[PDB]
Amino acid sequence: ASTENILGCALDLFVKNGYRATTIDMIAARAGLGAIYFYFKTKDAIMLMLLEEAEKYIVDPIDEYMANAGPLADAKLVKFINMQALLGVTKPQHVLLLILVSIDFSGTGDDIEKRAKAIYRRMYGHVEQLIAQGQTEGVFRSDSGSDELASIVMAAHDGVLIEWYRRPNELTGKTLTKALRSVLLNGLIV
Amino acid sequence: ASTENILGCALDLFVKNGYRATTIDMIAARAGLGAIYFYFKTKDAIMLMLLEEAEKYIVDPIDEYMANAGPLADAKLVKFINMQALLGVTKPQHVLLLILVSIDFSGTGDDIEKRAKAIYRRMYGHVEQLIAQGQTEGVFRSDSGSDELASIVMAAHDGVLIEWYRRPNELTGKTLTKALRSVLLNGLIV
Repeated sequence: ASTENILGCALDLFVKNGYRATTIDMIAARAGLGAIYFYFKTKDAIMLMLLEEAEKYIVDPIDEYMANAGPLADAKLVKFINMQALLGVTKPQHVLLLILVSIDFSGTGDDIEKRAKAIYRRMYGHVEQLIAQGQTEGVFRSDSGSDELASIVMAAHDGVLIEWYRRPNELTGKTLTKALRSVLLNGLIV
Repeated sequence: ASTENILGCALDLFVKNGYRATTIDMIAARAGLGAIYFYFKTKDAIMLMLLEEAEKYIVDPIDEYMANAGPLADAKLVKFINMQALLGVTKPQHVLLLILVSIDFSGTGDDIEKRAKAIYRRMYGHVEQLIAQGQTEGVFRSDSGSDELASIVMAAHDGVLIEWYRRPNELTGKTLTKALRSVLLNGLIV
């Protein structure tokens, strides 16, 4: 709990300030603690640990929940969309780390970025598989590759979350979910 | 040109390192220059100036190009999508600033973030208007608000760009454009 307390405060600070601006001193004060160094040697160690939490909450569960959704790929896609929305409400900080730590701009450095890139690819792979299945079933269109279509699904998902970070006083994590689902399934055209 | 040289190098560095890790010393060395301080008093000043460039390249042109696209809203949406793809190929760094400087995680601070948030909203507004027009025309669906649908279009766009930053050796700025257009217009379902 002293450990959870550290991780959660770090996570809040990274999200509000960025990784570079956040310091162990700041995390320690917020967490209510020298103490911090005995749990984690460095700030580094703290982000890496946060990435593992993210993988556990966001990514580890996907294979089973997808397998068990159905009967066809459309129901599975809806399930993925609904699970992501739920994570966006309840664990948005973890989601944001996966989306942004996995690019240079975040300022974490290559070791941390590489771990996030890997976790992202694991998630994406499940989406690409789902799309491919639907194409086999005749549920989803086949005029584009499952790889490209999956990227679109992940891109929309990433953007929606970032948009909450952009305008929290005007929307919630769920505000955009129906529109997201509607567009991904049937598009804008009547 | 000495000014362009500074801005372009700063922009490259911010994108690769993040804003906080980048220093005027680093920008000055890359740019081939005390000199820097006479053009720009601070790093700050440099990002703000980059935000103005971004508004000029990305946002200022939208109203006219949209007005002149047609005849109906579908053609206009395609035009917006194609223009954004083009910016993603040619001025990706500027696009990335608008998407990410407009949230806390980027680490720029409130003044800079607020300017980016404003520029973003201006772009979004044009998209919301386009969607609303299409709804009036009977081209686009009306079971969701034009505000929510517009957010989905912007979200997909933001994510696609970030995905290039994520995996540049596996895709280009254009790789995802057909799939993006296809999904936004007609969705995944056959």
